[PDB]
Amino acid sequence: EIHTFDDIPMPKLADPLLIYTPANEIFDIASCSAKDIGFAIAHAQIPPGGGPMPHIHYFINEWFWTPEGGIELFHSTKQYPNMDELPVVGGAGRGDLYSIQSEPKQLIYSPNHYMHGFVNPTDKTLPIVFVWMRNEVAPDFPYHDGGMREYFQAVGPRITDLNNLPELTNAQRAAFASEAPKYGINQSSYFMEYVNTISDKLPAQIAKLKNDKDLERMVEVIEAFNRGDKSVTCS
Amino acid sequence: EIHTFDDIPMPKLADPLLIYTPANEIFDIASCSAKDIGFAIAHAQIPPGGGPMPHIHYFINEWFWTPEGGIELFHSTKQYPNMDELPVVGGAGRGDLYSIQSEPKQLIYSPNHYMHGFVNPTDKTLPIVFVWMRNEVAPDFPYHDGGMREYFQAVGPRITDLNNLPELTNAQRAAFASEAPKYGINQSSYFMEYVNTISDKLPAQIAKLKNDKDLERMVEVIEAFNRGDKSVTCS
Ligand SMILES: [Cl-]
Ligand SMILES: [Cl-]
Ligand SMILES: [Cu+2]
Ligand SMILES: [Cu+2]
Ligand SMILES: [Cu+2]
Ligand SMILES: [Cu+2]
Repeated sequence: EIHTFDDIPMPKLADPLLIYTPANEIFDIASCSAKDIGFAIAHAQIPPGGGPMPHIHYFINEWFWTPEGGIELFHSTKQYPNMDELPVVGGAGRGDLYSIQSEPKQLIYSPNHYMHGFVNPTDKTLPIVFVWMRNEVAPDFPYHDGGMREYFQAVGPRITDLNNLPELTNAQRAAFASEAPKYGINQSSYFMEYVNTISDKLPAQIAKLKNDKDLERMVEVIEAFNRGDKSVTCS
Repeated sequence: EIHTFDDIPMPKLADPLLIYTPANEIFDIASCSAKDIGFAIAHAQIPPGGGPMPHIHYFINEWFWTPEGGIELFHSTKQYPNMDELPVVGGAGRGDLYSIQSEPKQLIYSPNHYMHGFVNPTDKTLPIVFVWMRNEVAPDFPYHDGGMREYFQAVGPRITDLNNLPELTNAQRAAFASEAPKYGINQSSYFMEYVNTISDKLPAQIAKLKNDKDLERMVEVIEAFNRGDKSVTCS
């Protein structure tokens, strides 16, 4: 059974940060913080075939929200609490992944240390929204968001015109993987690097992952920011 | 149980055709024909992470020979006899793949219509040898080999210096997928395009695939060519 969510609004910044990530994702991204919480959020468009290779977070917890479904996510049952141990053939070993064919407005919650990724397997561009919440061990980044917006900003070209995207380069793709550990991500550079099997039978243990409480709080922050409330910041 | 083979020699051409394929493979490639048979052969080096996305052949039967193992192959049980039907989410449906952790000198045989691919999942460059034999429905290509050398030559940059490789480009990667049908290949442009599941339990039906008779014949052709025999041609 799926977990759903009705609305995750976007912080409306004066000059929107639009980034074409080296995973082939069109991001409208921002960071927000409040006294109690810090996070990055992106409303994204995923072209056919787009999406990041399997990766693991150490500084954030992630939410995926798929307003139109279509997106296929991949998720482990196994957790990788040690950033020093890559799940690779020569070391800690590659992991098993389970796929999720997302449904309209499905909300998927993925705590730090789980391996995940996703792809647009369809022939049309699909929307997706991410929230990356700063966890309790994350270092303080300039935007106090746990590091994710700084990551994308550092590795992906900035977009001017959505109808004339930057050409992603080899260096950008390599940097997307190699710069990732400084932002608390172990990011694979090809699909099967960290991967042993992909299975379509979803374990209940993954399906049940949920953190609505933190998400509703961050929505409050976003909506307050959009109302002009000065006790929160988004930029 | 694995099928092994001791030696697949390379046709020694005056000026070797070295191609850096857009799948990140370093090819030393040639075509050979004789009265009875026609084929392309490549001795290749696969950098970490290199290898083609899942694809299906219509003009050739393929052999993979892994002198040092390490290479991980992916192979279906299902066959796709209709080139007009792509195994995609909007159409004929994505297929199940089974992985093979190759062993030194293992020989894997893959008849037309099967879906396959492979990757170097290790942190070192690994050798691999391919033979693509012209089947009975293949159109006549300029080298009478069933189309594969013409394909790689058309879509991949030619190498000058193995220590200073060409930079693969976006257009080359796109062309590797989009030009493929003219060479009798349905080639996916990302790993999960044609793929539903990847499983590590190999069905006996795939393991048993074998065509040593045709391979030994093509080795004869190669060895004759290298002895200067004029009744066969390699170039
Ligand atoms: Cl492994
Ligand atoms: Cl499907
Ligand atoms: Cu629920
Ligand atoms: Cu993530
Ligand atoms: Cu055998
Ligand atoms: Cu092939």
